[PDB]
Amino acid sequence: LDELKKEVSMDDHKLSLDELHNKYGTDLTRGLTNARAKEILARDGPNSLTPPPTTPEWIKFCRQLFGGFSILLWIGAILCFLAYGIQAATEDEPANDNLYLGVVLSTVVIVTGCFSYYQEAKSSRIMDSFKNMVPQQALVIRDGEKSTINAEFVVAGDLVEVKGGDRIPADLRIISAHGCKVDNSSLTGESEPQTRSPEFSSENPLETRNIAFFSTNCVEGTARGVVVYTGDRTVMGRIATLASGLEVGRTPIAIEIEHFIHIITGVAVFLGVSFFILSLILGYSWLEAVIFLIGIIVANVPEGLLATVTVCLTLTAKRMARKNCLVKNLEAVETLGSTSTICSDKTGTLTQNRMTVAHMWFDNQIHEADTTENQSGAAFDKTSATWSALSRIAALCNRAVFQAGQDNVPILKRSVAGDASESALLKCIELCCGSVQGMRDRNPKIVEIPFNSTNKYQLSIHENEKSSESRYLLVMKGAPERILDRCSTILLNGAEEPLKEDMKEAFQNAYLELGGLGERVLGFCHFALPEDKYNEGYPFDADEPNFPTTDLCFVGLMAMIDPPRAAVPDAVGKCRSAGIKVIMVTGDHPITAKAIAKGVGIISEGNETIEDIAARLNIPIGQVNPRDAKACVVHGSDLKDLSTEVLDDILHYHTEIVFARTSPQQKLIIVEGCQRQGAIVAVTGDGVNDSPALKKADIGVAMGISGSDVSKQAADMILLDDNFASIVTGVEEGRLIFDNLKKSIAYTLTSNIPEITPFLVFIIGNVPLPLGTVTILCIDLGTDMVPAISLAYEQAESDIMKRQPRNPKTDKLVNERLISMAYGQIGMIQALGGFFSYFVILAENGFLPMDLIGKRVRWDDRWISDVEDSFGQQWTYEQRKIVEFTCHTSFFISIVVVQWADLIICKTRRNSIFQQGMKNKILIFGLFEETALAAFLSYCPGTDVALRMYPLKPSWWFCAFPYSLIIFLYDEMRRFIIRRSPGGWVEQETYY
Amino acid sequence: GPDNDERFTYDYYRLRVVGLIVAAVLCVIGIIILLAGK
Amino acid sequence: RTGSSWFKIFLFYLIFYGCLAGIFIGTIQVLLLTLSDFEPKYQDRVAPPGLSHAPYAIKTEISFSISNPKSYESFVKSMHKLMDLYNESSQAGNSPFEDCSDTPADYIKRGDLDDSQGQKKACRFSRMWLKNCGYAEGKPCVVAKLNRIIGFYPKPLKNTTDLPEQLQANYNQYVLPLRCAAREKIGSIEYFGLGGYAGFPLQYYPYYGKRLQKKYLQPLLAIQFTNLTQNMELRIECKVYGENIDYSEKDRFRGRFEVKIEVKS
Ligand SMILES: C[C@@H]1O[C@@H](O[C@H]2C[C@@H](O)[C@]3(CO)[C@H]4[C@H](O)C[C@]5(C)[C@@H](C6=CC(=O)OC6)CC[C@]5(O)[C@@H]4CC[C@]3(O)C2)[C@H](O)[C@H](O)[C@H]1O
Ligand SMILES: CC(C)CCC[C@@H](C)[C@H]1CC[C@H]2[C@@H]3CC=C4C[C@@H](O)CC[C@]4(C)[C@H]3CC[C@]12C
Ligand SMILES: [K+]
Ligand SMILES: [K+]
Ligand SMILES: [K+]
Ligand SMILES: [Mg+2]
Repeated sequence: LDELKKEVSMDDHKLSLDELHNKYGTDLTRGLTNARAKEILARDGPNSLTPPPTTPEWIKFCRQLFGGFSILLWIGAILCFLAYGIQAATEDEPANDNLYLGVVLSTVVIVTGCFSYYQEAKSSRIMDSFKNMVPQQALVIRDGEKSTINAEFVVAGDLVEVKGGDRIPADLRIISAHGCKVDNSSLTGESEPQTRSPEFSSENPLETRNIAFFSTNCVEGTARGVVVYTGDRTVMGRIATLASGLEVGRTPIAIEIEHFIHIITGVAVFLGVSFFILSLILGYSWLEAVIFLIGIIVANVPEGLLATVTVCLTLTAKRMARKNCLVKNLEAVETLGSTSTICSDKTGTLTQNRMTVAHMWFDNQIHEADTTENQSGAAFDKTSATWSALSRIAALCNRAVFQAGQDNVPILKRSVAGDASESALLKCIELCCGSVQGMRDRNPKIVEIPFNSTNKYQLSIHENEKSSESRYLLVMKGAPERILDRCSTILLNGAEEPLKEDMKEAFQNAYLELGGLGERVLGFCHFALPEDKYNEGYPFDADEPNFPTTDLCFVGLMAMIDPPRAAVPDAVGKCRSAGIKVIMVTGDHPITAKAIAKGVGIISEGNETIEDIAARLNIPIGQVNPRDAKACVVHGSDLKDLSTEVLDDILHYHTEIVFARTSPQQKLIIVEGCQRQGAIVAVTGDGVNDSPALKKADIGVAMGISGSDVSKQAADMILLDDNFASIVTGVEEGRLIFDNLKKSIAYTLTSNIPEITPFLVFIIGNVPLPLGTVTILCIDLGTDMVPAISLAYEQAESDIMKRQPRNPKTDKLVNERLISMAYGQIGMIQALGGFFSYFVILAENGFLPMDLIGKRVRWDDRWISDVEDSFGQQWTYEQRKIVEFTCHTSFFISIVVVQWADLIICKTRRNSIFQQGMKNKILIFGLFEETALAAFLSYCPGTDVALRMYPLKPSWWFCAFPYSLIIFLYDEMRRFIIRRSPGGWVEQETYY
Repeated sequence: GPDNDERFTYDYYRLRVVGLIVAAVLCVIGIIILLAGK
Repeated sequence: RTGSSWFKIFLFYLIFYGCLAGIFIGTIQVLLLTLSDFEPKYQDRVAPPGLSHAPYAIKTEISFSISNPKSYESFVKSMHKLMDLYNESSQAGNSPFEDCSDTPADYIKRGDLDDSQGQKKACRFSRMWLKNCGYAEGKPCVVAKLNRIIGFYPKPLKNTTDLPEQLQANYNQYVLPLRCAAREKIGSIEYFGLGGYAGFPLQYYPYYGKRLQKKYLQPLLAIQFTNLTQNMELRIECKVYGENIDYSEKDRFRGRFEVKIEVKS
């Protein structure tokens, strides 16, 4: 299916033009016939990309409607209708009791559906972004005359004409071209224009000059070519299909949740049935022992937990938006924190995508310019008289211009008209010498020889600003070897000087070093023309050297590179300390790749590739032991020949990896290779060639500004400001919230216990029901909510960037250590706190605890309206019931009181509340508002019928207090243990 | 004496009053703390 | 799931859940200390008394066949379960019982709610005072009683304005009046009480509570419905009156019954 597309393309640039027409039943000069064009259309189909098998709107919502607790809640609703059915038939009990009870349960899911239909949304417009890149019309030749047609109507065989400005309508074989340059960033991620000529130039179809690709745009010139491939069959058409049609898959956080639902179900059904067999041994039929099993659902199923995890996810995402970091998926909030390996594209991701001047060589000295955006580095030189002579050539022997109307925007960001290298020089001088226009005015250009292909140099002649001269200056630049082949003298610190073979080598040194930095190098020289041979109105000839072009004063060297973004090197450093592996994956050339690798720290000082060793040692590479090399740099052309197992080993065996000159399918393979190992991988990229990789990563991050629309569609996150340092932040957030989610699970689950125990002891002890269905929902969908949510604003209990990535297989979000803590221990102290308030209310109304055993049958007997208490008094049905519901109400309140404690202790997993403090204002807000809700439900008139919640005497409020404080102490005690003895016991039994 | 009828009364009305008042205050206070910065 | 460490778990809970039961009990036993043996801390939940009766009403109903003896063996059970309590064989010696005014008299204070004196003495009540009431196999007999409340002096309304049973042999001072009603007048009410009246005698109050008065006996009021209607569901509401007596729209037993009698045969 998609495996064929992972293989690289196979072609026919090697064929002659004639052979090609031969193969496509086409004429080179006339083109196809209108008849044969139409025929060949219905044959192959449209010049159009075929959209992917989308997943409908209905099924997107309905798959969430069984999101674990969902289904289980239907079982309740449906079985609470087993109540309203047997009731409203045989024993018509007129009420909304079990009807409205059953109802809530189900519609708890429907409205909740929008929270997991918020967690698992998908912005999948890859193919539509690709489709945008096919022009609406094409210029073909049919029957020897040219006409524009719907680009879909283009077929293999016919003659297409493209010119500067337009888009390559299909894959073409260049048969004719005039000064044609093209933009192949869609394939390489590199934007510098590439020539198209009819002569084949490399055995590699993606490298040869006689093939022009769909999804690229003719940048200048004119060309004609024969359509070799249409629609889905084009190089990038295949990339679209590959990128569009990949299987997204489950995120870590999603898998952590699914795994938690299993543990949850696992105990819901162990106890659920365990209190069918125990109820049976006590004298209950398959009408009573069955109703209890299904009974013990709610109590075990956290109805509020979905909503919490979601608002938590959502609330975290909102913060990251506030840091210029857009998240398209809720699940993507976490993945950055579970990430073991990052596969980063180079150009426009790690780097600025902007040929910047990096180094200069003059005064027999290497200099280094500041290459950063906001120019955070320092000043290199201004004193030298040489510097200015150089500066002068850089500004004058230069034809680039800043596009109209940008004084607002900073230099290095403003768009320039001109080739990369000339823009670099322009931006350099404008920056550290004021207006270049200023110079070009003070020194009018009179004639120039524009950079030839053959000359390999560009010169100009200028009227000198200097009034005391106003004579003629010659300025030239080009290939550093060629500029030296035309020099006699050297402007050293102001004064010329013979070009002694001594300097002819200090230059040759500089040239080879800068060249090794992976930087592009230019030579610079000038000549103060002899006024004698050149009058004030002397004529010059740019056609035939009417003037000297030999024996000139060499002034300096300038070297430029597409430099790293400012915070990238550091961002890389931070990830590596977080124990994250950073792999460069670039379509760019290896020299350049490797140089940046070193520059941003992907390759660290001292590390070596086999080739480095062999060169140092002056031995063959066959004789170097591969394991001595920790770094590698793999060309795509080599990667192509390797089996997946061979990639796996390269992956296993190296710490500092650079895959260069990789195709889009190759970036995908690497990722797949990485995942095959088990890792969670973040792809960071910005081009249409990163699409398959971004779309395969566990999390794809795209660049906001420079990012192509395709990268943006394929990603899960957008860095809106192109700030790579955001990546570090993202991982830190994903780590923080993973933790703080545990805390919220712990907090929520704990109150499960005090909600379950009452119904059990109700059956086991034959006592009146201490807490009711309605009461529990007020805890779960009411009072525990803001507390639970508020745990997401918890901080780190340590430097979490300092720790390794979690092992996703071993380090679960919900482990046994959390269940034993929420259930076995804390929730247990919570149940007693509740049961106490129970015994208090009854005992104070005349029912001492001893007499409570065995009573429920009299108590719930509706026909007895004279139940005798412990003191001898007699109680009607409603009377005693009002007392019980008051118990329901104070039990409810007991939980809140002890959820106070659980909140403060779930605030930390290791630290003392005395170390972490109480700066979380959202949490504190939780306590107040939670208590305010409970007081409301208690004291608000009407809530004694709408919810069977009764008013509590002030004394009732303090029953649980000793139990709330014991929780605080118990846990504060226990973590004090944890810290003291890191190694063993309390930690391995109870540490989350 | 035979007129002990307070022994079967409780001012639930005033309780319900003071309960709601307190609830409203706690409610407000919570805001004041949350909105310490927004 | 561990090994050679479970002993570190079992032993843990043994004396942790131990410590916790120990504390939980610890707090019940303190609470228990701060309550009277004789009187509950709150009584505003029994606040006005409810009225309850002997015929165990299935669902506030007593439908039964006259042409069948065991068509009502049930109700008779609860009747005798209740009546067996008012035996004169039981009430023996001047202790702990007292012969009281054969005619409704006033309250009887017996000191304080202390054990400074032994068991506070209790008035007698002959079930013979319930003349006429197997019971009524037709046109049944129903026994009423007032739910016991410690220190509750039921106060009959004083004759000042209009009153339903308008001043009819009104014992204003010493009887808590019970009237039964349903328009729809198809019954025949009769009331077997103490001294003959249709109320409760104030000479049984205040109730002193079980711990200070076990074997105390509260009054009764037999109500016979020798009506002239048959084979239909009849809805009659017996109700008590007084200053200290109030009724509720939810507690349909708060100082009153609601019986669905049907002598179907
Ligand atoms: C012994 C039994 O007691 C009485 O009923 C009891 C069982 C059952 O009927 C219900 C209502 O259906 C149960 C229901 O089943 C299970 C619950 C949902 C359960 C939960 C578990 C959970 O996970 O969340 C909540 C706790 C209480 C619960 O909310 C209700 C509470 C009212 C009750 O009425 C109580 C009747 O008198 C009956 O006739 C007699 O058989
Ligand atoms: C109503 C009464 C009987 C409830 C008491 C339930 C007790 C016995 C249950 C409920 C929760 C349970 C604990 C919670 C989870 C764990 C962690 C697990 O890895 C081993 C068992 C252990 C440590 C459990 C032991 C038994 C336990 C303490
Ligand atoms: K629950
Ligand atoms: K993805
Ligand atoms: K819960
Ligand atoms: Mg890029």
